[PDB]
Amino acid sequence: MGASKLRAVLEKLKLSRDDISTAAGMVKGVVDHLLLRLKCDSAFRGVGLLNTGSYYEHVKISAPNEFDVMFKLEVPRIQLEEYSNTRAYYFVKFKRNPKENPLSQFLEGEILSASKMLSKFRKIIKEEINDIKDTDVIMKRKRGGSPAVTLLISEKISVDITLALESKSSWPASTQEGLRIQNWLSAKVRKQLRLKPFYLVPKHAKEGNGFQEETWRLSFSHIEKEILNNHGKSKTCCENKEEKCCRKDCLKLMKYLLEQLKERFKDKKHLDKFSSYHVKTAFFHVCTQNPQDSQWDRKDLGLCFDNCVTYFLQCLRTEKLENYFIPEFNLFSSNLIDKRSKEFLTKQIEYERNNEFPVFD
Ligand SMILES: c1ccc(-c2ncccn2)nc1
Ligand SMILES: [Zn+2]
Repeated sequence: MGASKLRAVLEKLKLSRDDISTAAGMVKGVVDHLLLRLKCDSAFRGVGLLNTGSYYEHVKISAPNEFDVMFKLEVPRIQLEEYSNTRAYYFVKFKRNPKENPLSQFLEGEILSASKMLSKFRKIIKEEINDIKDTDVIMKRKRGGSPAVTLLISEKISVDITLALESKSSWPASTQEGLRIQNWLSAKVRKQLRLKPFYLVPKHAKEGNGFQEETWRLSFSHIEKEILNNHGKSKTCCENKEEKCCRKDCLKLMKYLLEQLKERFKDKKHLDKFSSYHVKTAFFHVCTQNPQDSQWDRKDLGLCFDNCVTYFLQCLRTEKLENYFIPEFNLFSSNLIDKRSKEFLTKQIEYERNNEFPVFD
């Protein structure tokens, strides 16, 4: 494509940081008061803020009125029960025998109910947003699954609040062959990263005709954040002029491509199933394929970008996009996304690439 064109796109994209940060401030305030009022309840005592997502990864673009926050909650001594070889969805039981468990009320049998937890969560949040008349914050009717609550700050800002269980235990076995960063960020880093906790968000699993509503999906957004904000083989990568790479620029460009394409065909349902996480996952795989900083030279911004696109396209055609942490978990399976959508997105991206990306202007 050429470096300078994409770079112009990146300038135009860079112009929104001030506004996005300004809204992020208000979000921060509201969420702060919320968490302050949430820790009162015995069930959500050890609840806290989890600073992950596009904003904290410094890759959020062109959506200042939309934010996603995650609330983490420490669940000690838990036992995970894998659902139907899905490798990613789990039942949360408790290995702890005493009734000292603060989540006993949400225990539907030996298994911890996600429905009860989410219900109490939404209830407490509703009461606490009703309690405050200082700021103009209102909840929203239930729609999505993983985004538990949806808030509206003033009558402009929109915040998606997600709840996540935190486990300081060692990661599930399905993550064993994942996080292939050995040749990129070193085995040492992979080793110390796996010593960090893992998270679980309430997400129902698709069987085909019905959905299991009492399951939890693995989450490693903190690991994604760490990797993105420390992305080079060199520790001083992007800390001086001679060591400037174009990884994050490529990620931004991909995210922007998908956003613009989703916007152009928004009156249909073809691209509704695709999200930024797909793009990010593909990006991480490309990073694994090209572990050297010299393969991400600034002047090569064009080629690199194409690389990403190319790989993404491949994932579309072969209907295979492995989760970066859970290899046997396929984000692009026919169960999750139908062939027609993938072929449509392939068609569009290929057109764009064949005509110097007119969607970038
Ligand atoms: C954080 C954000 C999104 C996701 C996800 N999005 C779509 C399909 C599967 N996972 N996972 C983690
Ligand atoms: Zn770098």
